[PDB]
Amino acid sequence: NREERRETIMQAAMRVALDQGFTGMTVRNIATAAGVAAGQVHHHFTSSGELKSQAFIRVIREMMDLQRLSRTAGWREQLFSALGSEDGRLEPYIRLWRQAQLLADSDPEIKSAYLLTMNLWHDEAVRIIRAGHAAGEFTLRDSAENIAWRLISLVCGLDGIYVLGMPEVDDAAFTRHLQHVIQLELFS
Amino acid sequence: GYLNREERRETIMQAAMRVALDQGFTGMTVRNIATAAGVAAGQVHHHFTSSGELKSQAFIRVIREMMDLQRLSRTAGWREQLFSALGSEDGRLEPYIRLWRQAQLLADSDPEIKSAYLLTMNLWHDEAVRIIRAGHAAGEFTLRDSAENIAWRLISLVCGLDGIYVLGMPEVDDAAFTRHLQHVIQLELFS
DNA sequence: TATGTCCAACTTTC
DNA sequence: GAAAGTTGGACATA
DNA sequence: TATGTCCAACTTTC
DNA sequence: GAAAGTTGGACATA
Repeated sequence: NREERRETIMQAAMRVALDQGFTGMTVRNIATAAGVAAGQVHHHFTSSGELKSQAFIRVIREMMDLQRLSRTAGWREQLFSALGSEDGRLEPYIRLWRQAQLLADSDPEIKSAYLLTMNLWHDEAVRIIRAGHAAGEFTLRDSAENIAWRLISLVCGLDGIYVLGMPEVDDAAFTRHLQHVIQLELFS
Repeated sequence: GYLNREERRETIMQAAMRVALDQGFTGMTVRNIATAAGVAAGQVHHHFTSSGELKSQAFIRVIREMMDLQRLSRTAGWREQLFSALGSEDGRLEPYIRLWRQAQLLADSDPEIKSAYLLTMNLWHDEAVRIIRAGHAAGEFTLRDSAENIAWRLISLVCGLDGIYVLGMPEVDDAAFTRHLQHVIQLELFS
């Protein structure tokens, strides 16, 4: 069945999302990027809110794909990558991710989508912690689920300060802080 | 009656503070603050460059007042003091916290508020550093890192958890928040 | 206010 | 019945 | 609307 | 009488 038209529109939304952010994700812009009439967008999606939400989730999934293709030499390093990869190709995705966090306060649809990405992120960290524990590399004094929420909280809070302009919390300090908490949570 | 410049400014600032806590930034209009202070609307710009300056400075004062409340909590130890400065469950602080959250978001579109929010983070950090240094000197805290690094990580944990908590995450409620904060304090200062 | 922007429903055309 | 075209007002903002 | 900005007249203090 | 402080509104603007 020719579901390619829906995927064509979706991929247009993904590209507009990464290039212009949520502000640029109008029916007209997406339709132009997809090369279709504006009527077809509603013909394949209930509303623009659904499209923006689904397209945002697709972008976050692509981000996680990009993070996973980086192979590391240990579960410690794979956890750091999953929580704070330095790969520059993730920057456009992280930018959209931050915008969704802000819009979540006023948009319930984006809030729902944003909440899902947190769970997808949490699940990823949980899988890595459980594997490293079974490998004998990680020592667990607490549940993987609890450890993962604290590490994600550490990253989000530290990133909230980083974006402000703190010279004391730059990319270098971010790395050292993340490595330090991994040491405390999983190597004690 | 008539007041000197410093006194008049404080009356306007005090009104701006109570409006912020009662109605948030949205309620902090020139006329609403001036009426709350009992002064002519023009008095605001006689004593502040702009409403943006007034909002930012008043916001800072509110956060300061919050930090005063927490600091006078009469704790029984440096651990309890640090927990209070990071995650006090005192219900009196909630109106201050809601304004704090509001400023974090507005900082994305308002440089004045962003600069003011930046200051509150430093003020918060300064207090955490002092408590950590005090507990270390008192023999209560064990430090494997500088108090400055420890403080930023504890503050980041709090800010990060609060963001998740605000989302409605059932696995991260008020009880979990406390447990997580108490647990990281153990890792950082008692390991 | 009122002005720019945007969209889900409606209308016409084929 | 489907695509193309039009509407009216919602929404945020000058 | 309603909200920010600014000022010429007015009132109090010196 | 001058200086300081205050007022209400005009005007433009988010």
